[PDB]
Amino acid sequence: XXXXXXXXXXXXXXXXXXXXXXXXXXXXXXXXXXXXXXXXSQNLEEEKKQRNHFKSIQAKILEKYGTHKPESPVLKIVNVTQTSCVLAWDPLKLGSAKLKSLILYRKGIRSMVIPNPFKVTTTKISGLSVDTPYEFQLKLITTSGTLWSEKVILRTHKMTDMSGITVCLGPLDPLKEISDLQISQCLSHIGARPLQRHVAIDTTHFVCNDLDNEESNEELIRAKHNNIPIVRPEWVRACEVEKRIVGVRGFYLDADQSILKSYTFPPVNEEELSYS
Amino acid sequence: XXXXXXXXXXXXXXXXXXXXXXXXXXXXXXXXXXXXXXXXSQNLEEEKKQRNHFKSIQAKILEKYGTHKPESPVLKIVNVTQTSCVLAWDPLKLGSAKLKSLILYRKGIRSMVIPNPFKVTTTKISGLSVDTPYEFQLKLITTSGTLWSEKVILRTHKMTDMSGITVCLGPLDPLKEISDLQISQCLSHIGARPLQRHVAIDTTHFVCNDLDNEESNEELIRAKHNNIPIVRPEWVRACEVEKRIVGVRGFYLDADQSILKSYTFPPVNEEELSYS
Amino acid sequence: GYQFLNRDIFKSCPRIMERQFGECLHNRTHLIKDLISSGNVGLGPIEIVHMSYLNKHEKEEFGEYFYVTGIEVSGPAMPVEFLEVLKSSKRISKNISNNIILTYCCFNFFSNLDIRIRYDADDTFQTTAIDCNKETTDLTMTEKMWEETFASSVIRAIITNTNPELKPPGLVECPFYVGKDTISSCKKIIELLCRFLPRSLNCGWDSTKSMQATIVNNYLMYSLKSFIAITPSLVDFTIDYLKGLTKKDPIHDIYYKTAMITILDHIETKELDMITILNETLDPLLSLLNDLPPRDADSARLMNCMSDLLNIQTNFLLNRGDYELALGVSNTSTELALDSFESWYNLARCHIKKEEYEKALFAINSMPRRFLTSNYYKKPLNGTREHYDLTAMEFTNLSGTLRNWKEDELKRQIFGRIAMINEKKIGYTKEIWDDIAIKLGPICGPQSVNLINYVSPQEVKNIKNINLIARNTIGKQLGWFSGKIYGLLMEIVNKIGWNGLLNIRTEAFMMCEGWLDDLFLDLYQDLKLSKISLSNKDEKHSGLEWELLGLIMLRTWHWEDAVACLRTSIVARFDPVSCQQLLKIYLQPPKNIQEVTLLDTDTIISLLIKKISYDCRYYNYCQIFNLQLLEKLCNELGTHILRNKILLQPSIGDEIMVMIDAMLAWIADLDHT
Amino acid sequence: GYQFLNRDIFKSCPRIMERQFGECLHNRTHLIKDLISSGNVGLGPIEIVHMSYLNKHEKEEFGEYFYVTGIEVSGPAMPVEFLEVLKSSKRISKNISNNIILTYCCFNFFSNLDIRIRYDADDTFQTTAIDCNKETTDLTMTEKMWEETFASSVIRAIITNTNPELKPPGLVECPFYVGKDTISSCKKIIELLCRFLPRSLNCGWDSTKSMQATIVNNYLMYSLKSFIAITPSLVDFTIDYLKGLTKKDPIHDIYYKTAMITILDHIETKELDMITILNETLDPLLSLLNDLPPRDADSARLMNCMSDLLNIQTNFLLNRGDYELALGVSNTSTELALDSFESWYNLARCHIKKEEYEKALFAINSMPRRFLTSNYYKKPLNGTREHYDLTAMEFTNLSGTLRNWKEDELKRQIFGRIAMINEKKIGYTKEIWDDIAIKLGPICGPQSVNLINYVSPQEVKNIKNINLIARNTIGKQLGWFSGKIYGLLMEIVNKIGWNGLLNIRTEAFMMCEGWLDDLFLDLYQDLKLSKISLSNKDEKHSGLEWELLGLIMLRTWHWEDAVACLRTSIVARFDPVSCQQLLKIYLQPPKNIQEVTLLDTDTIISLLIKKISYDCRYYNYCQIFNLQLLEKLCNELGTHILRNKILLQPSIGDEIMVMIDAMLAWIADLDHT
Repeated sequence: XXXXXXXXXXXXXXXXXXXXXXXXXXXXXXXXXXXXXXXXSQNLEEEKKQRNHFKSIQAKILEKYGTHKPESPVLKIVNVTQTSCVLAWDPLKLGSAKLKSLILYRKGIRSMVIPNPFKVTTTKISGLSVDTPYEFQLKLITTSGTLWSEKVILRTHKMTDMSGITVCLGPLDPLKEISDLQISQCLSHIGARPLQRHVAIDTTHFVCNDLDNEESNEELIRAKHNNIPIVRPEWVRACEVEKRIVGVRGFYLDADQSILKSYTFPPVNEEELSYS
Repeated sequence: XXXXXXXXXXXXXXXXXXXXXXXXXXXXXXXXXXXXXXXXSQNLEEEKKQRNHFKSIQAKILEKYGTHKPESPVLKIVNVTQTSCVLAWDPLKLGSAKLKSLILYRKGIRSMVIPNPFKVTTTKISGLSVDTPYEFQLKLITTSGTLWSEKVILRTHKMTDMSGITVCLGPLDPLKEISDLQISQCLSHIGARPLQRHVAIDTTHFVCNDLDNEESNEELIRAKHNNIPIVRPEWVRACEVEKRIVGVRGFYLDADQSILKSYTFPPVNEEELSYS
Repeated sequence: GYQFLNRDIFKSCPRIMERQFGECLHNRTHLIKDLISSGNVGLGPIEIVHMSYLNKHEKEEFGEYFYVTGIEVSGPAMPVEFLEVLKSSKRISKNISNNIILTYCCFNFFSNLDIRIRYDADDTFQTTAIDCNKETTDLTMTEKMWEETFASSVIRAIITNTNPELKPPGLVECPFYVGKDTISSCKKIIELLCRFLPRSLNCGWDSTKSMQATIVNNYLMYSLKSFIAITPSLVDFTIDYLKGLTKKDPIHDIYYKTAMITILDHIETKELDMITILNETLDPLLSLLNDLPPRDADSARLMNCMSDLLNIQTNFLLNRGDYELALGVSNTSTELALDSFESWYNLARCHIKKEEYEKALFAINSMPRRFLTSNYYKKPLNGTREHYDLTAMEFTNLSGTLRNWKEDELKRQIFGRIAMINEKKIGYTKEIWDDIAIKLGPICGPQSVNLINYVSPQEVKNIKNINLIARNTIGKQLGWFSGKIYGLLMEIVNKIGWNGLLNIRTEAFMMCEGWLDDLFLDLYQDLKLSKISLSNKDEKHSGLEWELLGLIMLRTWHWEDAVACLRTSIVARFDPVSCQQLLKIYLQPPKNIQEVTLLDTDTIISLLIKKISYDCRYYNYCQIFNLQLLEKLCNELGTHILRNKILLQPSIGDEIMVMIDAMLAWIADLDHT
Repeated sequence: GYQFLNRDIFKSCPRIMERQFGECLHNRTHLIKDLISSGNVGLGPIEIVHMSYLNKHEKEEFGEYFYVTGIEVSGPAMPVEFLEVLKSSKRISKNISNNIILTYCCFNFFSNLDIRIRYDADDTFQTTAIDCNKETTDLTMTEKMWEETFASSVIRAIITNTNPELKPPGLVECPFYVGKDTISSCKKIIELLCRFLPRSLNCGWDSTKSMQATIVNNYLMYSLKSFIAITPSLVDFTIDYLKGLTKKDPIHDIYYKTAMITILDHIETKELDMITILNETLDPLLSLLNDLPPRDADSARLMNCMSDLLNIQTNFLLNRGDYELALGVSNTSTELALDSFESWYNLARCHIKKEEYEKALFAINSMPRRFLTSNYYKKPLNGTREHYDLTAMEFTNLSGTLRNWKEDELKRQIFGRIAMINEKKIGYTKEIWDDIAIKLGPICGPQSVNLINYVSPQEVKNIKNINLIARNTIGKQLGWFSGKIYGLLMEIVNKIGWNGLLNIRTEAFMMCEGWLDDLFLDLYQDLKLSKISLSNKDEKHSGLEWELLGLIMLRTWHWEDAVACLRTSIVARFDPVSCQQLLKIYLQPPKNIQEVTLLDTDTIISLLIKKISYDCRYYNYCQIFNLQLLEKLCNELGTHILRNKILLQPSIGDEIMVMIDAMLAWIADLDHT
């Protein structure tokens, strides 16, 4: 209720003439004898409003620090060539989120949308330019929101830098007398990544001497599917001797063999062999 | 001001965090610890409103019993005939009022508007009907308002009732031998109002014998102006003898005189004369 | 001569025998000491004259004294003449010494000083102002102190004369209003009261009628109104003098305006003027109320005053049948004083007139809810007992002081310890003074509302109907507050009846104090008693029974029935109680009656003559009420006619005509102004 | 064996010589009587062992006693074994009688009974429960009383161990946490505390940290948290057991939930769980608050509890940089308790982080603002004075009781009236026990915050800079409340500087308590002292000076500077005060530092070894803080590596390895669960 009273002396009077007492010393000094004051002076709706705020905040806190929160994606550099790079991320973590969208960015979204961000943790970025800096970043669309972070910047290698060549080795013809050991030593000299026996996303070149038995060679079929150059071992040697990565067409398994005479492997070096 | 506080324990808190104390035992029991109450709890506009009412009432009282109040009109009966009546009122009293309108009513306003209610306190109501009851009332329009009261009801006289005949006496011809004393005694016998020497609003008949010197007789000229019948004394005698008011045309001063022989006055009666 | 009358009174005083020499003045001082220590002195004690005598044979000094009001005391002159007349007029034994000391005491309640005028054996006089709070303290008399004393004695004399309940037996009241020039005497008195208006709140008040003293409720304002009642030709003069005071002394305007307003109250000729002055008085007040935040003591004074004026308006509106306006002020008035009985009372009246009886009953529920000196007097009780408290020495001494008196005649005039001798016999009539007055004795004090306590015990026992006594006892007496309420209940009963009132009670429960329950039952029993008929039963009924029946009938508003019973009670003997009620109903007829004639002027003149005679016997030579009656009669019959009608009455001799001629002379003097 | 260690301790206790036989126990009873009559008993007095001996030659009985914490008292068994070991191990003169009475006293603060176990000369034992309020009253021991006593001794032992200010010199602290099965010992202790949670408000509280006892602030909840700190592998177990309690005893849910919440507080692994339990705990509370109109005493308990939990949330949000949410709860929390220091404090933090410094300063302004038993001990003060209060008979008697001790060696171990003999030498290292420990003596009590009062008076006088002493005195010591405030002021200074702070002060005047003015000036002087460099001046500075400089640097948050000075103070001699601050900064690194390395583990291991040695010398064989350190080191280096690094240190002999192996063994046992 809200009811207006008038004041004679600490005695207060209704317009009904019913007279309510109040304290002489505790009487509000904004008031003089024969004032009109309106008592009510209290509010029981405000409590409901306050209770509502308390819970909204509690609810927010709980969601925010109480639920399982999808973590931000971590972007790493797998390998870098002159025209290319391979990128991967640490596996996705979403506590309760459905994941909707995973997307790559370099100076904006022109970069694509990863088809299977779960099953497959990598992508190869193909067309590029020699000795030119780039930057890439990931963006995550999950039900619980979009998070992203940690963009990286990498400078593609120059012609003379061979560190990014990663060879997967296939069948060698015993008669041709070139050994895996020779190829590896050569790879070591040029500072290339160690020699794979298996074809991955990051394989640059498949080295091979022996076609026969080629069919049913899973690595060769993968190499073809990945569109990786299939080259004779002498290609690696030539890279080492010309101190830069060189053309591969001259070393295709059907290429004219006159050029191979000029890139024969030296005999295995035991010091290097013994050392490692 | 009006400001909402919250309550922990008799200590109250602002949303500003400033903490106001209140009385432990004098705290409103509609309130529990951690309520929200809104203090203000007083009103300084209501006082202005109250002051306004106090004065309106005081002003009304003063006008009503403090000023000079025009009194209600008092309506009296001057005289009543068979076909007519004369009405007057006690003089008008208006304390401060301009007077606008004074009006007569009998069963409504058909009755006229008195031209000079101030200068003249009477009116004659002319056309009427024998032995028929009427009622009249006054209405007053003054600036300060309209008041009226005290309507009256009167029954016009029948033919046989002569009480309403009021004669004004004019010149008598000494030769004709009819005296004022004889006329008065006769008037007394029939119960008519005593004999006037002057013409007023209420005069019914002007009695006369002597035309000569008639011009410059103010009473005769007034009688004519008022359209009062001018009759020989024998008319009164005939009224007495035929025990009812009779026709006046036979007694006009130019009428055939044969009828006068039949209405001669008896000689003055001393008993009645001596008695009064 | 006006001196003639005064001379006769001064020689006609009673004598009270002091028990122990000195007791009389020692007790006076004690009583004053108490009054002062307690909160309200009020009017203080009535004036006293004390006589000191020496019995020669014994070595013993003895005293005598009496009470008196109405001696002027504008200074020592008048009291001294009085003492001189007393001493010169003595008739004493050889055994009584001619050395005699006389003291006159008049209490000044403005300064709280007792002024004592002492006339020595050597015929010299000294005045002392005694402060009774500090025993030893005596001061000297300033002019201001004399004026205060003059004013004290005049206020006290008016208030006392007009309330019989305050009068002790044998009190001598002088006609303070008489003088050389009548008009100048009255003016002197009026101006004295008006100049003292600012100090009115120091004058005491009757707390029966009001919670606190207010500008409107206090003895000064009451005495001024009572005096003006008998001097209506002086109203215009008075209003002017106050108009003049307010100009010389504007800081006191509230007091002077209030006096204008209360003086013109209930004078139909003056209503336009009253309404106008109220208007000018009230409006400023609402402002001045809201312009103090202190709530300083002046705030309650003003709010009370504001509410008291509003009450006056409310009453006026109600009497004129305008209930809407009445209710308007009536609201405002009840807010400003919640402590005001009058405010709730009018608020109830408003509701009753608007026929809303529950609100009325609510209002009623809401409302807010002395001297011992009579050892000396014994009532004769209609000759059924002896009244003599004197010892033989006391009587010997008394007789010595009154040589001119035959000893057996003297003994018959003694009532207890007081000698009710009246020597000059002013006011005498045979039927009153030699019969009824001797029986009964003076009728005054709290018992004076009926004759129950004055009459034969046997006569009371003889009353058939117990309720008849029970509803009239001094205990169950109503009193101003409950009387006013009983009245409102009567108003209600008249419309809906007692059964109706009772339903209203329980409707109100839905939306009741015990004191109210008690009134309902009283009202019920009074209504029942009202129905009773004491005639036609071949049953003999005493005067007392007729008188009690009549009082009940007045109470229940059966006016004609009441007049009839009251007159019947006067048939066998004079009844001062019934008589006074009859005169009162003539003077102030009930409002509800339609200008009806309850009593014819011949009957009134007869009663008035006997009453004046009764009053004079016991020393009331002032008689303000009886003058009011004479004034009304002169208005109706004319003064000369009235005088002849008095002369035509068989009881009238010369002694009573002295008194009547004086009163008539005074009234006549007032008509030229 | 774990029995091995206990055996050595029981034989290694000090001896205090009673002044007057009986005084020791009479004073105990008196002190208890007082505590009870005054409002708060709190924890009551520490446990005492009293020995009664008879000197045969004289007829005189004399006493000896010492203080001890950490004996179990789940019933008489453990205290009795202890008394048995004491008596069996005696070496006494022919002049000392073989009749000996031993008493063990443990105070139960749930029932306010002192439990006294008396081992008679006839080798029989009796237990009495003394109510010290009613002198004569002795009761009999119910199981419930034993459990209360067990709980009292465990709470008291944790609280005491973790606050040096409460420890008397020579107090013997036993490793209550050791037992046959390590995991079962710890569980026993945890379940004991948890079952007693409903009675937590009877457990006392530290009023430095809180106005009233609250469910969150009381000794029981503190001791539980302190214990869990050293037994992190038992957290999951504990949360479950409470989950189980809340099912058996739902009426106490608030207590059990609060314990879950405070146990998981500040464990990063467990934050999701904490947040979740808070959520389930708080929402019901707003309802239950508005559903009582009584304001019954339970209303303050609940509002306080509600505010304490909200504080926990606020703190969490702030630490995670979410200031908007923090401010939301922070508002709600300050309303529910206006008496809450913590509520205003967090409210100030919120403002500071939002950079609104006036509001912060307002909040700070709004905030709300023992035992004497050391007569027996005298500090050696670095060998600059003699400490001997014994009389010759006292010493004769003491020697008789300790026959195995060479008298001159004995005299050297006496400090005032207490013999600081440690016989089995557990914890011994040469550099500590034979040098620095002898000088200085035990460092405990209110003086223990720095070495000012332990060192040579000359060394103090030698300090160039008076402010350096003045800002570090025991009087001008900060204390929990003002320390917290000083911290907020530092936060502000870091942003806007002292000049900035000072402007904020006067902006706030526009819109200040004296205690606050005093802090501003203190802060100012500390900042100044901070700038000082004691090196490179070719000026020689004492260890005391380096240590005081370092304490000031910590206070002003110059962390690296502080570590540097503190280490420098340890160069010439061991400094238990500086050492502890170093270990503390390793254990709990400042939040502002960006995961910076202040100290390398080799330095820590060195300091930790010396500290354990110092602690052991004066009987602290409990060392909860040092276990926390060992636990952190085991986490970083692995247990085996850590052990080798300890073995590699030149001071390490067999006596100290007994102690270290025990602590390592216990920690290891906890890793399988």
